[PDB]
Amino acid sequence: GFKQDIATLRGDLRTYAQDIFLAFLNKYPDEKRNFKNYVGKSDQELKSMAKFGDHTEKVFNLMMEVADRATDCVPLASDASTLVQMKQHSGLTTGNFEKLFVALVEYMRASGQSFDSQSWDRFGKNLVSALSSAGMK
Ligand code: HEM
Repeated sequence: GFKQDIATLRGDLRTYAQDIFLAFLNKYPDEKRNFKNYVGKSDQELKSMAKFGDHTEKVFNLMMEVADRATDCVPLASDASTLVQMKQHSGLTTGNFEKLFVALVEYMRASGQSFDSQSWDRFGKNLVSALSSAGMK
């Protein structure tokens, strides 16, 4: 289920983080507009770029923590407040996070593996709701 999925993802976090974040950027190419540097780069090149490797790992490191602290796929309000109040996320709306999670769920559906994709779908909507409540536009 959801908790085992966090363990599966953490077991190979660099590869899963890169694969899911590339799935997000390829599904929603307009999202690169938050990432000027990423324009005109294939996947294997993005994987070569420091701000990409670095961002992508910190994203999934912190998302796995938020997932781990959740009860029944409902994140802590504190984890939502902390994401909203990150200076780097100033330009972001809940729409950015929704799309990440849509891409994550699609990725899990398409994998060979017994991910609990419905739990991730709920986790994504519950995180979007929490972010709104904590003040994200
Ligand atoms: C659960 C989802 C996410 C988490 C946990 C997260 C976490 C973080 C963290 C920890 C940083 C700072 C990392 C560092 O300084 O090394 C950061 C920066 C940033 N995040 Fe996010 N992020 C998330 C989703 C997003 C999304 C969906 C976008 C855009 C669609 C985004 C755009 C950025 C940008 C532009 C920066 C700073 C510049 C850069 O990416 O290099 N983040 N994020």
